[PDB]
Amino acid sequence: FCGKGYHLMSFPQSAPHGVVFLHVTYVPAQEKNFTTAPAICHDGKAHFPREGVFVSNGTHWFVTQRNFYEPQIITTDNTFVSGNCDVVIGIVNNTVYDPLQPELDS
Amino acid sequence: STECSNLLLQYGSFCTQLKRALTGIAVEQDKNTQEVFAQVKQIYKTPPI
Amino acid sequence: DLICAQKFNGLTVLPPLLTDEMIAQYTSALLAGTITSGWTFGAGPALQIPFPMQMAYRFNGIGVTQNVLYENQKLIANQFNSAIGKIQDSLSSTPS
Amino acid sequence: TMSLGAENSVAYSNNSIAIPTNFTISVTTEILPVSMTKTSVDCTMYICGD
Ligand SMILES: *[C@@H]1O[C@H](CO)[C@@H](O[C@@H]2O[C@H](CO)[C@@H](O)[C@H](O)[C@H]2NC(C)=O)[C@H](O)[C@H]1NC(C)=O
Ligand SMILES: *[C@@H]1O[C@H](CO)[C@@H](O[C@@H]2O[C@H](CO)[C@@H](O)[C@H](O)[C@H]2NC(C)=O)[C@H](O)[C@H]1NC(C)=O
Ligand SMILES: *[C@@H]1O[C@H](CO)[C@@H](O[C@@H]2O[C@H](CO)[C@@H](O)[C@H](O)[C@H]2NC(C)=O)[C@H](O)[C@H]1NC(C)=O
Ligand SMILES: *[C@@H]1O[C@H](CO)[C@@H](O[C@@H]2O[C@H](CO)[C@@H](O)[C@H](O)[C@H]2NC(C)=O)[C@H](O)[C@H]1NC(C)=O
Ligand SMILES: *[C@@H]1O[C@H](CO)[C@@H](O)[C@H](O)[C@H]1NC(C)=O
Repeated sequence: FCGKGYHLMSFPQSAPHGVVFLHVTYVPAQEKNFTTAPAICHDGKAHFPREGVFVSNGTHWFVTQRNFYEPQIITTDNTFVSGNCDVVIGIVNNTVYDPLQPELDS
Repeated sequence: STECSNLLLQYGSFCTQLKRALTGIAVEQDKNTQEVFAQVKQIYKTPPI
Repeated sequence: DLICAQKFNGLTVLPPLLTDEMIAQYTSALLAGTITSGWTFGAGPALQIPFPMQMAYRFNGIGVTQNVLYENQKLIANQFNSAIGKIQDSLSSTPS
Repeated sequence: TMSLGAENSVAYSNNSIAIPTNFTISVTTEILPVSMTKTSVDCTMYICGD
């Protein structure tokens, strides 16, 4: 509706008998392949991304936002637990870090 | 009939107006089809599996 | 001989610029983009995503969590297939 | 015969995703007519003059 791409803002300009809209949009570029999984199986629990997607660069698993590659460690703060690992099709085994674990460990 | 066309010429540019309006409608229909369906410039194809 | 008489009376039908096969090809390209890439192809380059993950994204769009889609993936696929079959039957069985 | 566009086979698989690593801020133009020329016709003067 407001340009090709994800719309950010628009600027109106007067024209003879008309208006010209300068649509400022966000276009993704320089995409890269990653191995993806619907959920992460840890301790018999299924973890799902709160706002992002699970991606793998070949050896390690990360969670990143869908529209930009920003890999972050899979923790309990960016994932939520719903059910065990027996129901989700394509769930992969990976560790999920706990921020509280070094705190109570030390 | 040539005589009919000669008498028709007295009425002016009615024929040109009707042809121009029909031509505008005819190009408009193609523009409508382009607007509805030709919204991608890449012809994507499904995987064989 | 309706068409012949209409042609013979100085009225000519002009063919559409896009033929039915090309319009079908455009719809096929749109279907391939929306199935293999979701909504990414409409906003830029087509980025591949698995279709269950795409459906999970769409479920998040309407405010339902991803787990609901993943846990009930087979049920959702069966419901979708049944609905598509019902659509074909409904179109084939209704004149209006 | 007119070309609909360039063929682009998307590499769909059940376990691979494509994530953007960069972006382009694109500005595009959309031209929309808003008004026409406002015309008033004196019917008597047009048809009959004086
Ligand atoms: C995927 O990314 C991770 C993190 O960026 C990589 O892990 C690091 O790899 C470098 C060099 O290979 C090592 O020096 C680091 O010690 C690794 N970090 C950890 C926490 O182990 C990983 O190698 C990447 N995978 C591939 C296939 O490139
Ligand atoms: C992910 O981890 C689970 C649990 O460690 C694995 O499930 C076990 O698989 C072994 C070998 O097939 C069986 O002997 C066990 O009985 C399974 N345990 C349970 C609780 O299911 C699973 O195989 C792992 N998946 C992958 C891909 O490595
Ligand atoms: C992701 O990987 C796929 C294949 O693993 C790439 O698709 C190939 O792209 C090349 C060049 O565009 C083609 O010659 C091949 O025919 C493609 N293969 C298939 C199966 O389609 C894809 O380009 C990769 N994505 C990125 C961003 O590099
Ligand atoms: C993302 O893309 C931008 C351009 O769209 C890249 O910026 C360019 O960087 C090179 C080298 O650093 C410069 O020579 C160009 O002049 C830059 N272009 C602009 C418009 O500033 C940027 O490096 C890319 N980032 C990543 C991580 O790929
Ligand atoms: C993905 O498909 C490949 C082959 O098509 C198959 O080996 C694999 O088990 C599939 N994975 C999932 C999660 O469906």
